[PDB]
Amino acid sequence: VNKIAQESKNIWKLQRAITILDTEKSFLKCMRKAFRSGKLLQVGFTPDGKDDYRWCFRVDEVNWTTW
Amino acid sequence: GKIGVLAYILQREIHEPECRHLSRKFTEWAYGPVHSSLYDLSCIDTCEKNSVLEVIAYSSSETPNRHDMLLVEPLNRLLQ
Amino acid sequence: KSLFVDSYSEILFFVQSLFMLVSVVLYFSQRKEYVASMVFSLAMGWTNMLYYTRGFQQMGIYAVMIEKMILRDLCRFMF
Amino acid sequence: SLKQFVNASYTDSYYKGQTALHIAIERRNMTLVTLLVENGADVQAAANGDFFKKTKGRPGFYFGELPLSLAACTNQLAIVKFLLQNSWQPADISARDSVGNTVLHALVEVADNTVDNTKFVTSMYNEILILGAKLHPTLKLEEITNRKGLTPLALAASSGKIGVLAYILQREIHEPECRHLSRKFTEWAYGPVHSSLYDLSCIDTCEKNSVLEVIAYSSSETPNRHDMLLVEPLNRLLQDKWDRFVKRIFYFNFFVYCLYMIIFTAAAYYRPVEGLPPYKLKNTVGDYFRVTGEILSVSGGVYFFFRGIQYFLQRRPSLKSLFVDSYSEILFFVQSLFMLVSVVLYFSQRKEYVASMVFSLAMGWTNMLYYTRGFQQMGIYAVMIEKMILRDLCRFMFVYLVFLFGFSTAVVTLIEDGKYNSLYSTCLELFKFTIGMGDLEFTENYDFKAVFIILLLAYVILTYILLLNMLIALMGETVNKIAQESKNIWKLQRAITILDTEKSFLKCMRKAFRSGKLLQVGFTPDGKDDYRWCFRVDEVNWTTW
Amino acid sequence: VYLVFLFGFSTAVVTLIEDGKYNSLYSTCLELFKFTIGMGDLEFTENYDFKAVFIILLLAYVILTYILLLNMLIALMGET
Ligand SMILES: CCCCCCCCCCCCC(=O)O[C@@H](COC(=O)CCC)COP(=O)(O)O[C@H]1[C@H](O)[C@@H](O)[C@@H](O)[C@@H](O)[C@@H]1O
Ligand SMILES: CCCCCCCCCCCCC(=O)O[C@@H](COC(=O)CCC)COP(=O)(O)O[C@H]1[C@H](O)[C@@H](O)[C@@H](O)[C@@H](O)[C@@H]1O
Ligand SMILES: CCCCCCCCCCCCCCCC(=O)O[C@H](COC(=O)CCCCCC)COP(=O)(O)OCCN
Ligand SMILES: CCCCCCCCCCCCCCCC(=O)O[C@H](COC(=O)CCCCCC)COP(=O)(O)OCCN
Repeated sequence: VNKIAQESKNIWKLQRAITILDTEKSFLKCMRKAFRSGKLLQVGFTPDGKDDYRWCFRVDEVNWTTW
Repeated sequence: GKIGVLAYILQREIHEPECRHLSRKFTEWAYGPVHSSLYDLSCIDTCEKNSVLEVIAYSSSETPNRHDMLLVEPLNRLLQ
Repeated sequence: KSLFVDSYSEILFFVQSLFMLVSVVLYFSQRKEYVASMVFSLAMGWTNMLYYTRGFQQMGIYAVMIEKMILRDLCRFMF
Repeated sequence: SLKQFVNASYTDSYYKGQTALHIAIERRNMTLVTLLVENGADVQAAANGDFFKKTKGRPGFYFGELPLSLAACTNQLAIVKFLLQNSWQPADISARDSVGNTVLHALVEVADNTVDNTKFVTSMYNEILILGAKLHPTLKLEEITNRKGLTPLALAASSGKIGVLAYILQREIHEPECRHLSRKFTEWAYGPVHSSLYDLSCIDTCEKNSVLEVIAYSSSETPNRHDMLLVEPLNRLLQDKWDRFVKRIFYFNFFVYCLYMIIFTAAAYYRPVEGLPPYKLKNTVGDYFRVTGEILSVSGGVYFFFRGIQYFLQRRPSLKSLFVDSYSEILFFVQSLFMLVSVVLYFSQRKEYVASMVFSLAMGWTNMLYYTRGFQQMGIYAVMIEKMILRDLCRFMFVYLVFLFGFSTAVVTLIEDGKYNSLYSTCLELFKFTIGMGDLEFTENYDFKAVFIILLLAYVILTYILLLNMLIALMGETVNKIAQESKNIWKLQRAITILDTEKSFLKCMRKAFRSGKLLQVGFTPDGKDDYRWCFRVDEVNWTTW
Repeated sequence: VYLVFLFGFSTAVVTLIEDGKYNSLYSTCLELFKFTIGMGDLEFTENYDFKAVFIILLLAYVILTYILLLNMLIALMGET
């Protein structure tokens, strides 16, 4: 028990991930709302003149260095 | 199970003209200490065949770092 | 090989169902031995409740620790 | 005209009030700030849109809504100085935002107890205090309260900003015309010895938000509530209060409760066995003692009942904090409830009062462990017992009770037309395995003996061999990780007892106010002399002669 | 701590017991002590009413001393 703390947490998170994937793969209702994170414009300038929307996921961060 | 390369790719940010589009992590806004990042999520959440989440989760148990790979930032936050 | 060293929960739920179906077959075969099958399913049915300790972090990690104790320490001890 | 142009600001409800000065400061552009101030920018424009509020469920950044507070909270000292002491439009250092937070309240709010953040927040706090002294010597910034009535110190204590609190309480400013801003002073120093003095204003006592009351009666969601009492003056001060005043009263309370529990035990032990209560009082010595004991027991029950209600009404826990914290109040209250229900059943002519009474009696004795606080080693031990119950016993009991019930149902299903043949009897019979009394052949009223023995061996291997030994292992892991946490929790418990005894005090005594009123500097900004009720701490240092 | 718990539950049990063989602090104290050494009877008497109350008390004692306190003692010795 002293040596499997982090290993146990990681295995639990993998078990929960498997549960999440199985739930979304079953879904029993043809629901599209399972597709999360929203479709945002990243650069708007690909190599050509087109704009790129890429379904990004937002993560807010705080840092008190590198102003 | 190449966790180093996976960690590199998923949060790749390329700061130069005509190579920004190769990034997978972007900064949308930053006010003061606060700043909001955007992770690409193409071929992570869903794709044709080999989603990163499906490939990790359904790995064959001989993969070296299969338990550790979900700690790579966007994947853990996305699963939560 | 991944069928046994991995996915214990799938095996356990499947084996519970196998005990149930063998119980049904014995029941309509006019054998009292269906009871022997049924109770095994019943016992397994309750221990499989631990599958749902995932979804709660503390109990989930606790259940993983139980699994690892079984597979390592209890096995060596029992030999 | 230019004043309307330069002071143009957003009107939408999200970025409301933001103007070019806010953007100039946010961008760390000194030139733009200077230019905007030159042209009549309003240095008091309040940015009060939803983006500039706490708003835990949305992104944002609270900084106190003012340009001075923005400059301070972004670690830009030069802009802070410029805004405070420019020629065209100096900023109002005492200004308050819509919440009532001044610049110092804002600096406390942006604290988050990381090392770099704590460093810059305390540095900016000190610089702002120095500047306020130089610009407004008669102004006492730290006494300004926000709309909740909290000063920056009380806000730091209630919010769990341990870094800022630790800075404030032992703040020492070595320069002329800013000495009075100190809260730690060095009185005399002979050799390596020197005797420092801590302020104790608004720590030991004040109108509303004493630091000790704020920390001790915190709402259990505060991040560092166990840790904040380790800040130097507070730990020494609580030890002083204990030793001088509270130890004797607490021992007296423990003695009285012990007498009450002895009397209750004696009265309950000699209860009469005739049917149909209440019982006629016999004209003999023993029965007079018995009924006196009954009255005293019920009196104590009513006592604890009303003290529990008083606790609830005074604190008003929000129905989740009511249960996850203050276990001792709940336990003593439940004891009193069992006593009162026993009284009702006694005078309702029901024998069930015995069932109530014994429960109270049992709880009463376990509640004696409440008094293990006030003794160091037993207090730590009781805290560890609490944490073992709350973590490891609870998780084990969930898993164990699932296994017990599952195998009990399997076994009782296999059994047919026997003595046991009931869920209760088989549950108890499998429970006996846990206490090392399992029969393993307790019945034969089945068919398929091999199934019965396989079930029992599986149950024993899963619960007795695996789960109990695993519980011992997990408790061993836990006790290794809660040493310091146990010390801090016990210190908080004793602090709670100290504050409760001082608030009760039963004699209108003023000696509870410790530390003595010393002339600290004798030179405030004006010619008056400052007496501060300081607390003396002697220290010895063999460096820095 | 153990002796506080032992005496408290002993007095509760002997109060609940009425006109029996045990019906005394000494006998009931010893009979609850037998739980500590793995010999607790757990139905050692019936000379009461409210068997639910009796068994609730004994299970509370068993949980608090046998399952909690002794195992906690082993953990503490490991720490020491
Ligand atoms: C008659 C009565 C018989 C009952 C006997 C059994 C009692 C316990 C029953 C508890 C039921 C819990 C459960 O359902 O199984 C537990 C483990 O149970 C055992 O250890 C049985 C040992 C034999 C976890 O199962 P899981 O599939 O999640 O395993 C993880 C994978 O997910 C993941 O991908 C990784 O590969 C990881 O390495 C895997 O571990
Ligand atoms: C039939 C028989 C039933 C008897 C059941 C009960 C047995 C225990 C008997 C032991 C008596 C000890 C006691 O009287 O209570 C103990 C807690 O016992 C339990 O945990 C019972 C769990 C359920 C201390 O309670 P305390 O008020 O100090 O709580 C702390 C706060 O004060 C502090 O501010 C902090 O917020 C901290 O987080 C809190 O923990
Ligand atoms: C870790 C602690 C474990 C506790 C184990 C139980 C012992 C604690 C009992 C203390 C409670 C009060 C004892 C009162 C003594 C008493 O008055 O009981 C006397 C017996 O005297 C003695 O054996 C002295 C016992 C010596 C005490 C050694 C610590 C006779 O009552 P009997 O029912 O036995 O005789 C009835 C015959 N018809
Ligand atoms: C740590 C877990 C250990 C488990 C210990 C065993 C108790 C678990 C029992 C749960 C199963 C459900 C019991 C159903 C109650 C019931 O209906 O049975 C009642 C008895 O009720 C009770 O004593 C309540 C017990 C108090 C509940 C304390 C948790 C009377 O049936 P008898 O066989 O005794 O009498 C028949 C004589 N002709």
